[PDB]
Amino acid sequence: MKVVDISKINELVKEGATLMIGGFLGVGTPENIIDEIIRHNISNLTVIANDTAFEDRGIGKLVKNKLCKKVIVSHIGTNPETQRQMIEGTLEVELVPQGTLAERIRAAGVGLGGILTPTGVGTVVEKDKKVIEVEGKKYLLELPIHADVALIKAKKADYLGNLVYNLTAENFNPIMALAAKTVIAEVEEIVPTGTLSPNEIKTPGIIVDYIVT
Amino acid sequence: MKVVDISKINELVKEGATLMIGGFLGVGTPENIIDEIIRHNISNLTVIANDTAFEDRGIGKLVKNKLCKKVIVSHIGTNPETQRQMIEGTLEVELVPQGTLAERIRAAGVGLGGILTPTGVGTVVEKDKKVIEVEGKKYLLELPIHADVALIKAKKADYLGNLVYNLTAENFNPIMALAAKTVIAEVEEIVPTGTLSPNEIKTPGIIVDYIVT
Amino acid sequence: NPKEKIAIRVAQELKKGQLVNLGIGLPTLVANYIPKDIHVFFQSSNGIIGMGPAPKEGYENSDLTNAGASYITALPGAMTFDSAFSFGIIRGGHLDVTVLGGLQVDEEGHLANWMIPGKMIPGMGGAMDLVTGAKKVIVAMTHTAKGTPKIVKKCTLPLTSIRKVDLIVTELAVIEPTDEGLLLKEISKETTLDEVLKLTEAKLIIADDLKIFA
Amino acid sequence: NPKEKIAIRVAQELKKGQLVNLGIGLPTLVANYIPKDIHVFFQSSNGIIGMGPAPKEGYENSDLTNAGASYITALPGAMTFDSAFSFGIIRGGHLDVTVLGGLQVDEEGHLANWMIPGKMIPGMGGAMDLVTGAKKVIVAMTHTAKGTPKIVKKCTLPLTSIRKVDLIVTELAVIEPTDEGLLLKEISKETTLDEVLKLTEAKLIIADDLKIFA
Ligand SMILES: [Cl-]
Ligand SMILES: [Cl-]
Ligand SMILES: [Mg+2]
Repeated sequence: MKVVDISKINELVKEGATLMIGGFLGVGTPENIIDEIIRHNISNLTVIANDTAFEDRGIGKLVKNKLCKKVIVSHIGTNPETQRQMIEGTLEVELVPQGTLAERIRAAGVGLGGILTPTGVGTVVEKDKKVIEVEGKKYLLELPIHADVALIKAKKADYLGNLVYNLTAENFNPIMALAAKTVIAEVEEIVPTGTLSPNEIKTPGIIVDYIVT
Repeated sequence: MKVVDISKINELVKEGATLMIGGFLGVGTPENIIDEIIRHNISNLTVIANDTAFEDRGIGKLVKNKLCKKVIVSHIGTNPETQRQMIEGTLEVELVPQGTLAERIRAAGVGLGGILTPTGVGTVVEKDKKVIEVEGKKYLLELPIHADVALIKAKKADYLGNLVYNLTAENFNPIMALAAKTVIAEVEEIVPTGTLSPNEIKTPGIIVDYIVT
Repeated sequence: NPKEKIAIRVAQELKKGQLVNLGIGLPTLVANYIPKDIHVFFQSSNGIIGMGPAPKEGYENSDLTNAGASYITALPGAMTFDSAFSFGIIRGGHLDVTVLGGLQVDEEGHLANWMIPGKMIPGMGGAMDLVTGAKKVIVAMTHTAKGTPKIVKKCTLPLTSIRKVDLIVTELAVIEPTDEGLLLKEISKETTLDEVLKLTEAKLIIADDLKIFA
Repeated sequence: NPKEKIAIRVAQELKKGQLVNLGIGLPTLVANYIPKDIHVFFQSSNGIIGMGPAPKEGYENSDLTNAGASYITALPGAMTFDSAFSFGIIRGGHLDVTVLGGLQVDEEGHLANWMIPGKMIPGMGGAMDLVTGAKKVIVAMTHTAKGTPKIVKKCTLPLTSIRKVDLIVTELAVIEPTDEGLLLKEISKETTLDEVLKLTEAKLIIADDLKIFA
């Protein structure tokens, strides 16, 4: 019963939801889940992702339809319309160094209060961050990022919802799957249990609540 | 080349070395590498591991032969000789919660100044730790553990040194592989490049320095 | 038999599809008593979701053990992982239920279960992470230590965690720590309420609902 | 040609067996000029070790790209991984060399290369992590922004990190930031020392043995 129709997105993605969405410039993004969110104009989203992809693709489609109040991302240069909405003041943009975002999301998923990283030290990224020195090197305290729903993409799921990824479509998806309260995984193929080995699986079915097509 | 004779251990592991050694109660431990260290009485070692296994096995053999000055581990209860040496003062033992230890080692391996965790709060392990509050929850600041040499076990390596693990022999190995300055990986089989898929490999060859049998 | 009364009663607390970790010892007997219409997934902290019963002779695999290094099987759909991932499941609030043994629980719901000064020095292992992180902690425990109450006003033994355990289960009682102290919800058919209170040093609130089962 | 002069010069800095990351844009041309006798491994931060050239037509894979979403190949022995692993490689000091583009370098070796206030806001991406973490950072950069010096006393554009880059390479000079200022180590064929000093607002220490190359 993890597999559901895409229609069920509207019961799961609330208005104003804070969402984690996988994908590197639209590689390893749940485009179908995205399209449904647009079909039903679920808006005022706080979207946590690596980027806003392109105006024509993935998360960038959410931005073109102005369904985002805020994006927490590391990169927006490929999407000129994310740039315009940031500037016109309709879209808060919290820039996060890609590796800090990976570990902040991870910290939420694995139950850490935060991580200390040297990245960003001495840059605008130090603003309003606790600074901690450990044996004389300074680090920014970086804090866990939570979300209501993780909208991830994967190559295959077995009947129990175990997931494997493909090449550079992995990026942020397995990490988001552990951090959000509810995890919806868009996948390309459903395969029998025993097709994905214990040594190959990267996301266990137990943490995947819903699956689509 | 990465692959060397097991004899070369006495060249790479020094007296007084700080070593991370993989394995859970001797499952996924480099039993040959340990045997070499015993053959040549390389001693005064600081060993970082999940446990000291049993008197007859794995790290427990290092303790039987009194080759450790210190162990940093989460469990020592299965090995009465580690307990005997601790009491008698010959063996310093620093107990660490198993999940804290995974993340402390990981932090060294991935370049973090430290991690904050709720484990240990309000127990003896809060002693001599900085405490940090984040949204009203208390955490311990826990700190990177580095080592001179990681002694890990894996199932297979390809010609380039990529490693895969097997089942619950994985435990601490892939993590220690990223934390130590030099990495020696005991493997059971060496296989052609292209035998281990990009989607399956868990430790890339680039971080593995030497490999034995 | 007192251990079976406990394991059978804990087994009833588990619901379909949960991820469950059983501490070594008394809690491992819980697996013997799952209702058979209830299917769960076992996590072992050494790095497996999907643990199964010990293998028939000859089907052992040297790389596949429980957290005490004893040979297990893996069931269809199991995942194996490193120790950092293992404790992201445990500390990250993805383990629905952990069933651990006990030395003492006090009325703040605090568990002490990993060390006795002057005797047992085994280390904590994953116990501190399990107690701190499991969605639900169930303590499975003889009611007394050779007659001494184990449910006490305040733990005198070293705490595993300051997290409030969600359920104590003994051969005599089912007790639920709450904001207002320890709440006695059930008592064994083979005992009486006077006996339970006499063997609990801690202050017990007795429920209006009071049930008899285990 | 001025970008070709730079790519060729950076390529000679690469040693056998190194893990190398190339920023998008100018640094990626470095891949075109590796000595045939030097074999290195490329990391793309979206999650691959073992990146290779773009595929022939028909050999594209939608799930295999560089950090610009442009199709690549993977070579035998490649590994792909999640973005936390990717930046554990980078931030944890297992990336031997990163070659990045530059807007300004200053005389402390500080690089600014991710934002121009008011003109472009693409975000930092992984630049801050790469510069903070790579064993060796090489900046590959046209010498002047339409005449304006890019090697300056103190960066006026926002810093990518306070780490001291290990090498600057322009069409005109090779400069190694050091404890006591910027050291000009080589001068272009087709330029003169007088020309470099004029086009460098920053203070340059000049090396006893100054060479000709890029
Ligand atoms: Cl069997
Ligand atoms: Cl090809
Ligand atoms: Mg969930």
